[PDB]
Amino acid sequence: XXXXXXXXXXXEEIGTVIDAGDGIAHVEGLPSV
Amino acid sequence: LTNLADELASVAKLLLSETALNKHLAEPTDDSAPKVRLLERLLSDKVSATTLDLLRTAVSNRWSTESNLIDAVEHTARLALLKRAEIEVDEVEEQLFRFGRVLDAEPRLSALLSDYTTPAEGRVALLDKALVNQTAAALLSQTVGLLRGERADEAVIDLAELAVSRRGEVVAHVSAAAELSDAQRTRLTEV
Amino acid sequence: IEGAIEDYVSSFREEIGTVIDAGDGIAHVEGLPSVMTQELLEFPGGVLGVALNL
Amino acid sequence: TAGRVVRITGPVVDVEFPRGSVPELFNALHAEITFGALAKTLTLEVAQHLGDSLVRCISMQPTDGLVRGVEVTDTGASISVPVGDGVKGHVFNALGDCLDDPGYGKDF
Amino acid sequence: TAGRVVRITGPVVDVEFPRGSVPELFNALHAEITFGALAKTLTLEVAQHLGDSLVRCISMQPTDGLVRGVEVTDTGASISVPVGDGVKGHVFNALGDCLDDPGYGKDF
Repeated sequence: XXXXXXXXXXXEEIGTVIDAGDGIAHVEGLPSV
Repeated sequence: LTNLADELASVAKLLLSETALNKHLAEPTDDSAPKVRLLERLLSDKVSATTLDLLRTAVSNRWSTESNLIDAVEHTARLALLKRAEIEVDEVEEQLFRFGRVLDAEPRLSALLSDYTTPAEGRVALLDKALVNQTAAALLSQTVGLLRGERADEAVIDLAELAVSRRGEVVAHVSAAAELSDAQRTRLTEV
Repeated sequence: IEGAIEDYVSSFREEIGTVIDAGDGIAHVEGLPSVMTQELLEFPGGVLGVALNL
Repeated sequence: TAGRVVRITGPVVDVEFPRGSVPELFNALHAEITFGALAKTLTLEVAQHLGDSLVRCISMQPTDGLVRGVEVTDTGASISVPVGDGVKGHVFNALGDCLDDPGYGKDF
Repeated sequence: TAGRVVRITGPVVDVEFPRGSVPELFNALHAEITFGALAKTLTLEVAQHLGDSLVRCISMQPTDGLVRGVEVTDTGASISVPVGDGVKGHVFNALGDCLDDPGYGKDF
């Protein structure tokens, strides 16, 4: 049941520039980098 | 007591939802009139009288850090639910302790216990389906809902510790190769 | 929720502050909604302070 | 579009803006001093962002006399100066305002 | 059992393990890196414990082209190099692989 529960629980890339300045920047999300 | 617990859960959830109110409500000041005025202006008719008084007292007092202000409501709700359950203590305590131990024994579910950016209620439904005393189940659901990137096994262990600490007894771990006799166990408790 | 924050900001009998830090002639005081850059602050001991930071 | 001052130290001034609109880099902002003896308006320039709709700015005038809660208005343009054929023959300040004959210009 | 990677910077890489699985100091670890043209096998050696089932270590190969979330496997042993009389008259790198013959000296 537990494994079955996990199996049942088991059931397109954009990022946002949080900060920028001085020629550098910080991005969030995007776990495919 | 159940209505008060529900109101406390709702107010804790809404407080956690927004960051600015926590930042502004943690300012260490002696005065309290603006804070209670803001509380009255911000949905003062959605809660009962006693819970409103308790929240007013909690906000009035000076808190060192916003983390304590956030955790105080949850602690109050948990202790209120425990007091309501008491009003069968031994059976509930044993059930909760064995349930926590047996669920922590399984490592796969513990791996799935990680909760961050997950749906707010989806994980609640999945965990309650995957896993009984009514009070224990309600407390478990409340603990699951209110966590934020923290260990669940430590959470259930701390919950059991608080539950046994409300009574006058002190928990003590005992390890032996096999279960002793009932008379021997009672003699050990006497010692 | 923005209106509540705006009203909270705009709401602000005499203002009193409390001392939180000391040592080497530097103090940290909070609780004064009405601030003023480089204002003379009267401490209860008769000494004076100048606000060089905010 | 109304801004609020949150933190000031030295000539550098922090500011916050509503989520909807935040001016870009190098945009002039206008603030005022309500003190009677040192009444003066100040022009600020955007330096960098800090998140949470926060902006860091550098003051063009001495910052003495400022107070929290002062409204901030923007122009949506960079700092502008007058240019023309008849400019030569007069003394100017940093902002471009004339000094020998105050009020001269604003038509080039 | 295996862990994951949470942070990467420079040559130093830190990894996470489940309970009761942290290895002792100076234990070799293998990591897989895949790409269209840059395919290798990263070899790492444990450096220190950061607590909370986190261990920070360094790598013996360039870290270019690595992506977070890739599993890291453990061999539970230290670095080793073959020895014997057959080592004479050959050229080896740090890892012990024979540079002259790719398959030579893998049985001592």
